[PDB]
Amino acid sequence: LPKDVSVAELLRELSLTKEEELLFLQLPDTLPGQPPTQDIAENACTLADLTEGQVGKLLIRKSGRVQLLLGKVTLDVTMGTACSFLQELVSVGLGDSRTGEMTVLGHVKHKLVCSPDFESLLDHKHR
Amino acid sequence: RMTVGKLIELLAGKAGVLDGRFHYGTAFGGSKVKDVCEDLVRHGYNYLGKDYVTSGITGEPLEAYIYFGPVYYQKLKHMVLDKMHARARGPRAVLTRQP
Amino acid sequence: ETLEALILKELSVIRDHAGSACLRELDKSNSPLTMALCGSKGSFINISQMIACVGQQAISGSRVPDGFENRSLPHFEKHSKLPAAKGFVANSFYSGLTPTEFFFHTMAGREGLVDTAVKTAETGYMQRRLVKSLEDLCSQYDLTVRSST
Amino acid sequence: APIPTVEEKWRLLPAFLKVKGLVKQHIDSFNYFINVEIKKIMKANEKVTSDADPMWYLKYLNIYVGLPDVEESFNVTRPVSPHECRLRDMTYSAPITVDIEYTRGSQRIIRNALPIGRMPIMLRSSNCVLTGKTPAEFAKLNECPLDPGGYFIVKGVEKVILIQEQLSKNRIIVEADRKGAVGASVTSSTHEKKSRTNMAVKQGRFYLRHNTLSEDIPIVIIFKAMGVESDQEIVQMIGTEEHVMAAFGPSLEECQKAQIFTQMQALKYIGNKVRRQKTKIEEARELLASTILTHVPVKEFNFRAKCIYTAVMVRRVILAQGDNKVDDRDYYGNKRLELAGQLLSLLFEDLFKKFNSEMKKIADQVIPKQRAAQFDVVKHMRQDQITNGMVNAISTGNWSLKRFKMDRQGVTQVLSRLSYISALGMMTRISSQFEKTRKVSGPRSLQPSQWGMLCPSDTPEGEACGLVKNLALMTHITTDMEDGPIVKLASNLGVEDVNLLCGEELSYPNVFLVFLNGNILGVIRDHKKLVNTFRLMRRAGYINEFVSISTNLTDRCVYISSDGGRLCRPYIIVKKQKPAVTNKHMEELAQGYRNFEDFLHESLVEYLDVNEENDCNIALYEHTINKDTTHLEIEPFTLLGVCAGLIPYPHHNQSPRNTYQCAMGKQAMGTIGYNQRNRIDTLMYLLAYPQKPMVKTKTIELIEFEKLPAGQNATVAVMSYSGYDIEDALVLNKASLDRGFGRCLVYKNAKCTLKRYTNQTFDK
Amino acid sequence: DDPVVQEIDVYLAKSLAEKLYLFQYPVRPASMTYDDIPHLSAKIKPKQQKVELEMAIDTLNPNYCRSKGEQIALNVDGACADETSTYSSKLMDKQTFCSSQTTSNTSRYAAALYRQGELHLTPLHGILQLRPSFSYLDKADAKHREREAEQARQRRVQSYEFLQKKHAEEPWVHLHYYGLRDSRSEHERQYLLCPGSSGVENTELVKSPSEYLMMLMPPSQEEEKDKPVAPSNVLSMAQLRTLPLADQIKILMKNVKVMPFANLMSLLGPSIDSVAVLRGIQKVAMLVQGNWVVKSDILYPKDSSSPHSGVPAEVLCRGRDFVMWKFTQSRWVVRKEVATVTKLCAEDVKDFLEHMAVVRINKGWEFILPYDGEFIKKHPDVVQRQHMLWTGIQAKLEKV
Amino acid sequence: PGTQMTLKTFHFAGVASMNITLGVPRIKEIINASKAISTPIITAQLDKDDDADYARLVKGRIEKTLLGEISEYIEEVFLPDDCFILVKLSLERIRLLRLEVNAETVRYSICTSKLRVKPGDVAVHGEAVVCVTPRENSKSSMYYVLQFLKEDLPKVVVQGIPEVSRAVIHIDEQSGKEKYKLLVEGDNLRAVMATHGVKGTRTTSNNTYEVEKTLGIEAARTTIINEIQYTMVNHGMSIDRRHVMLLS
Amino acid sequence: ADFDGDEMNLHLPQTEEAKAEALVLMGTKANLVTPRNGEPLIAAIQDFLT
Amino acid sequence: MLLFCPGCGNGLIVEEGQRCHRFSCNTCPYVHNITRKVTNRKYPKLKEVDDVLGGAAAWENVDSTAESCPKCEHPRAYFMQLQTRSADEPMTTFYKCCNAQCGHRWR
RNA sequence: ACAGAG
DNA sequence: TCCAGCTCCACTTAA
DNA sequence: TTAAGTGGAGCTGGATGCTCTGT
Ligand SMILES: [Zn+2]
Ligand SMILES: [Zn+2]
Repeated sequence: LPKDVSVAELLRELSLTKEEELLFLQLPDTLPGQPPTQDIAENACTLADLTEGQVGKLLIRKSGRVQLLLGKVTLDVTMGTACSFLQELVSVGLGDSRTGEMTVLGHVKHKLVCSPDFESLLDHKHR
Repeated sequence: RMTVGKLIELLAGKAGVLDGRFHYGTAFGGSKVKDVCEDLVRHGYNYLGKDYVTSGITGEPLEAYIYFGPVYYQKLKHMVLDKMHARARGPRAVLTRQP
Repeated sequence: ETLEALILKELSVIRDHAGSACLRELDKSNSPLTMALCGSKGSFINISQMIACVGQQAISGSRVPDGFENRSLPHFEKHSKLPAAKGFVANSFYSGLTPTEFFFHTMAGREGLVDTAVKTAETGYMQRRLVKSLEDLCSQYDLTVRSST
Repeated sequence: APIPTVEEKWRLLPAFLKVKGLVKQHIDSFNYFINVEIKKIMKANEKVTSDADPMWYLKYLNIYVGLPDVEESFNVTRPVSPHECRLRDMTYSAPITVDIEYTRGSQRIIRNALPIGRMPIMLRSSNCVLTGKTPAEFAKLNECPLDPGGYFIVKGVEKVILIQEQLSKNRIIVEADRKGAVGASVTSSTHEKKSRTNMAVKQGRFYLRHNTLSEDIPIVIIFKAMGVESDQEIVQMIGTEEHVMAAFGPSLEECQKAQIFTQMQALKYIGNKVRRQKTKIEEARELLASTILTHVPVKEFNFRAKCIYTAVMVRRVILAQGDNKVDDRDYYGNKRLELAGQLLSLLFEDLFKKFNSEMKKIADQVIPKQRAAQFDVVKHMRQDQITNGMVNAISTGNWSLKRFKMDRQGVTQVLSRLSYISALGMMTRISSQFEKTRKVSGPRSLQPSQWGMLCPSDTPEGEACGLVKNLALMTHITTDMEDGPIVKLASNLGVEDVNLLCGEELSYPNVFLVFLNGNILGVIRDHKKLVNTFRLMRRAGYINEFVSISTNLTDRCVYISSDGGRLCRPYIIVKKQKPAVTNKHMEELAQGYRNFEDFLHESLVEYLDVNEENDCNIALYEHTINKDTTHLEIEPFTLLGVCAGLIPYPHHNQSPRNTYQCAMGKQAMGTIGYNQRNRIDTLMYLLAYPQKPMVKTKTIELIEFEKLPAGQNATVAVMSYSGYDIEDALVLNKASLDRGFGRCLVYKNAKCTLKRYTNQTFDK
Repeated sequence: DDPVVQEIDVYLAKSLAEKLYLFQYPVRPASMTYDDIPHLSAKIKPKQQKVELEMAIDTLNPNYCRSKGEQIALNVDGACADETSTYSSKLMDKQTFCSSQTTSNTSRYAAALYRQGELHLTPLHGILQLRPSFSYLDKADAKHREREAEQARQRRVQSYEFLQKKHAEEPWVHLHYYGLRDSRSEHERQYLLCPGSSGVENTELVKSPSEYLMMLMPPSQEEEKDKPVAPSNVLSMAQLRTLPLADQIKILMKNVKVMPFANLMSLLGPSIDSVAVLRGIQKVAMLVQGNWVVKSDILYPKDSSSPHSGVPAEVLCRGRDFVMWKFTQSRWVVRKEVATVTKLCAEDVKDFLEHMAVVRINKGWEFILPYDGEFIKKHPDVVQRQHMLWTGIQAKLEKV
Repeated sequence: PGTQMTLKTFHFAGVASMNITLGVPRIKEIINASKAISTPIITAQLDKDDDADYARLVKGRIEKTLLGEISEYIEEVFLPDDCFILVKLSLERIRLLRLEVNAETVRYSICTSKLRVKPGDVAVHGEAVVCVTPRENSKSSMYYVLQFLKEDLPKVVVQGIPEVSRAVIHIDEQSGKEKYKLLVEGDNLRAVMATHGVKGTRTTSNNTYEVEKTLGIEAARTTIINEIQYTMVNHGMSIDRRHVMLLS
Repeated sequence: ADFDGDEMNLHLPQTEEAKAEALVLMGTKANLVTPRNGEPLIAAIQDFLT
Repeated sequence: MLLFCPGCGNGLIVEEGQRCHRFSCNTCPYVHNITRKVTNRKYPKLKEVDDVLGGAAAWENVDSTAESCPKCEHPRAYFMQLQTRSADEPMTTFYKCCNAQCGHRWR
């Protein structure tokens, strides 16, 4: 079989089929933020440090380029390794001291990889 | 042996001593034969370095023209004085009674 | 393999025809030509090689093997089977070899140096065995060849 | 139209020789030893503790190497120059001083400068008295400005540690056995252990072999012992093509014959095979975690990262049977070069551990026996273990370090002084690994991978032919990099952790592995974007410039190498058929506005490496530049080395002739240096009236051979005269010899020692 | 390439950020799903996350060889004991699944519930691989085995015996399992969304590209132990932060013995204080024949040794300054034997000159660069006081 | 002369194939009298040498062909009542290569040295098909030994001589005649002397051990003479025959 | 031999019987032809052929 | 061919039961009854045919009203089609013409 | 024990 | 680094 | 059924050029 591309993946889930689907995406090790009042040192910034709301915008361009604009900076998005084993997205909640609930929310089919556009970051101010 | 570089070194050097130059012999470059040929004829020598040579034994001239020039020559450490050896009879080993 | 034998055919024809062209324009009293004719030193290959065209440089009887991935040196394109990419020196020793041609000629030269360095151990043991086996054999007065026993 | 030329491009070579190459490689290894690696050895051994009577401990805080000093009769000490050491037959050495924290009942007594030994200081290094002097001040020291250094003086003889050529550890060799089977191996040298492990196909089924196993064992049992128990997940890793499965098929059918279906059963099986130096389960589980494939890390006995590696090995054996792509050991990307500082680092680590263990032994004897006084180890710090360990190893040249099973011999040679070129020539030699075991005719050949790194012509003629080799004029040997930002960058360039996926992805065509020094760091799709971006990050100085990155498309790996010992060479960067180096830059170089390191920062020049010029397309000359060219060669005469650089017009000569001059030119009489009259040597030859060559290379001007030349210009008539010149014999002129042509001096030594004995008696 | 299609808003939810796990089954294909299979238990340790599951396999379907199922159950369990027993019935009822942990950190992984026109991210607390366990064969052997038959320093942490006992301290948590068909799955799936406005400008993520690049690629050394005062020829084209600007001229002028005026604006750029700085430059270079010339004190203080071979010589800076003074009055140094007048070596004079000039036949040296204009900068008064100051330097020479 | 032999190349017995050891390793191979050597050649003269159609027949009687080389597929078949391995012969390719094999002969190529398979277990249901019903090996194996046969059954030899790796036809260039000799790279001289259509009285071998075992000591004696003299002449050395005579 | 710094050995037979065996059997005039193919080895060389 | 158990993922073996042949696991009760014909074809590599047809072989593919060859425009030429590898390859067509004062080979 | 020479 | 003898062990015939 | 003679596979021990010239 051939390989799909991220412009085609997002087009199938918008026009051809209105059904919701769980992506699984990998972000860079540091996002372009500051941990808000978290008592620090310029430490790494992760999605666990930020607060709910809009975080960015996702742009599809002509010629299949896809960008994740996540601040002033734009991160590039590409398709990850095509897994074909079963993957399940599950909640685990320890609602009590010794017992709780496990709930299966759905299957995961596609992986996205987000990476910084190092050429654009460097073409601003070479060294 | 096809050491054509010795034949050019003799020619480039000769054109060099006659006008106070060091001609370069760098690999994949260096001074070309066409340039040094024109230096020799300007100083009155033959462009390919061959000269009219007279025999020192007989005084009559030689038929062939002889190639003449300065070639760098280096003396090697191997000298016959440090290598001539002779034994008539002499000292012998202790275990086997042979020289 | 069929392509290698056609290429080697073309490249041999170049050396031989350029070789037979230099020897027709050399005059008599050309000193290499005198030494080649009387056989005292050299040969018509050597004359043709330093005047007209150095040959195909051959290592173990073949064109230069790939010492990088699918090419001989990084200066040529991959999979290219052209003459100069595999060791054809179009220059003579008068015109001077180019950097890649000089390298291939040095490769072909070292296989003769390395053969001489090997040839001592490769042969001296062989001759020692032969002598120990054969030394007792003497031709006798009754016109026979007998061992010591 | 022709492509224009920048004719000043050759100037990059003098600017390069100011800092790198031309015995500088020797100096920049010894400096790295004494300024950082001596601290790492101390840091790994910073504490010693007697087993008997605990809570008493000696601690090492810091270590210093100091400046050269002589110790004299009435304990006076004074600084010494290299030439005084040559004359008096003593060793040119600086005291190792260490500071210690230790217990005398009071649990913190300190010493700030304890001398524990003496270190031979290599000439022109950072601690030698010669470094940074002016030529008028060399004259006070009786030293020659042109003398290369890079050598030791031990007991008055000049000794050179030769460059040793080695194989790269932590790399999967795939090669044929004697019997024609195909197998694989990986010599897994770490700082704690070196070991070899093999993959064999002795009956059509895959067995792993190691010296700690009494018999080689089926690979499916090793997979099960590492906790990948399902046969499916094993075959997913090995590969999912039908012929790869058919090849691996008879190995599943072996493990199913035994009762090995569980991790505990597999570990029990390995336990009953281990040679004995808990029994069955832990002598197996520890062995897989620590000794088999020991360069691959397992963190908390998670074997996932080792399973992926041993699957990569088996797949390469399978795909090497169908076509015989066995690898060649002769490719120089695989070869590594070990210099002065990396050998001495091993020797000093051995000596320092023997020093601590001898001192521990002293503590264990006296503390539970002798006296109530809480003894101080300072009285037992006998220096002789360090000093005589260093000086005997350098003098004798045998480096028998039983800690790492190493028994090299012939590591050092006396520096030759037959001529100036004989000394500078020896400083660039590369001894090989085989060392004339038998006539192989395989590594003796000139491999094309030696292009620009090692000299084509400068090799001995004799039994050493092709095994002793010399560096080219423009080559650099890397040191070991910090290795930190390479991982942090790579994990942002879209690499995915190999733990997040099953085996099957490794058999996809669009998935390439990334290796760093033989460790797998992940998998990546779109390797071209990775390789290009990594090179950009190198050119702009965020990644260190000696880190090479290259692709193998046949076996689908991207390799990133950051280890020291690999030959680098500079090239000009070319983009869209134009060289980056413009005429403007070269005029700025001559005037002093920039130096060679500014050519690296501005992405005008970059260092390629023998694995990376496999990918690149390199133009020799500007007129050879085509559409797909990446680099341009700076100066092509630097393919030749130092000794071959004397030959005028070597490209007009048949190749064996150049090799012979490279031997003869080391033996020519000449001038050793400016100190040659204040120099007492075993044997010295000098020419009375030397002259400089009338035809000369540019290499002659770089090494300054025309300052102390070796030869005379002879007026040669090329003719046949008198018949006494039939076979290479040459007729000389009597009047020329009388006037001084070829007049030479031979200097010889004679030395006598008068000693004072143990009894109070003396020679007289 | 304009964004002609699907400008998609991206939103972030935290309501499940400490709850959400990715389970994956390396040996089970994406089409065979455990959605039908009844699950009997779920066990977790919430720290050192190690999930275990037990799934029931039926026996009335044809794919179960009951003859073999009776045998394997009889191997594992003693024939009639049933106080503790893996399988309650006489057959193998259950399959147990045991987890392996993929990665220690999961901070960079997010699940993304796509809806039309919008994407909703949610952090993952864990990523686990679930594999079918073969522990029942090990226990079947154990119940076959029993029927048949002031210390020194220690490193417990690096041993499997100690490490397993540490993981035994965490008590098992039991969980009720609600599969994908159950309404609780359709309920809790809404907590992957976040309630918020369609357009919000984010307070965070305000950093610039150059701040972001420096954050993901941190500088190697926070501060170096030595300080470079720069006698060593460091990079003149690199505007070193800790070096003052005026010192970058000093190191440059030691390199570039003569240079034009206008190159200073070309090398510094117009952001320098290009009017006051001449009181710095006057101390290190002075303008001679339309160009700058390096001052004497930069090259040699008064105890330097000879820089060349041959006969040693002592430093004498006025033996240089007189030469550059002669270039200020005359067109050039124009005569054959100035080395006799100034007494020092020809090997000094002809070497010193060689860094500023090129030789023509007999008439000394040629000044290497053309006569640019002095009056490019605005300063009128320096044109006369330069003659006053060079009169003093001449008067110094007039002592010797 | 061994020191004069530069270990030259450009030697292939005139056929641009069938590489041979020559020089010092060939002399070393002769005087060691080892029972096996690298690159053995048997030269077979054909009696009806007139045309190529006769050469290709008897070439196919000596050159090894495997069962897999003449079968267009091999398939496992699992049925509810039995399971077997089936081989369909490509009888078009048989008819071109001029081999004397069919389904009834392939039954005789199998049953020899192949895990004691029974003659009954092999059936010849049509002129193009064979079926091998697997049986339990009953020794260090599982009945699932079909996976052994599926990689082993193609490599069984149906026709020719097992020791012959390859054979080639060689052509003369003289104007007077044109005849084809057959060059055999293999190590069974007796078998090649006994196939129909090889002139057995005029075939020879490099290997002195084969010639001794087949033709006796006096033919081996001549082969030492012929082979040393052949190696010396190629490197342009010359020795009087009386020296190689005494050595032999 | 090739006169490029080559060295050769000399032995002086110490016996009358060893002179005769050296002179009659090993003399150069008795050894103008090689034993191998019977071809002359002591003959003219370069500058004696030219 | 390798087939693996949906339960535990060990390798299946073929065995015989009381009504059918079964794929069976060695470590769990799972069995799969072979109800219908199942097959696996190897398709191995055949011999070269290049030097087998040259030199007046026994070809037979010529038929009445066959096309003339394109150069000579006479039917004095043979033509054939053969598989060069295994029979899943689409057959290639090739032809050779032999006439007086005319030798050629075409595709 | 290493380097040379032929 | 390459190569002959010596000994152990499966594999048919034969009584 | 087994006594025995002979195949095939792994272990073991042997060998690998001639000299001077120096440290
Ligand atoms: Zn199963
Ligand atoms: Zn025709």
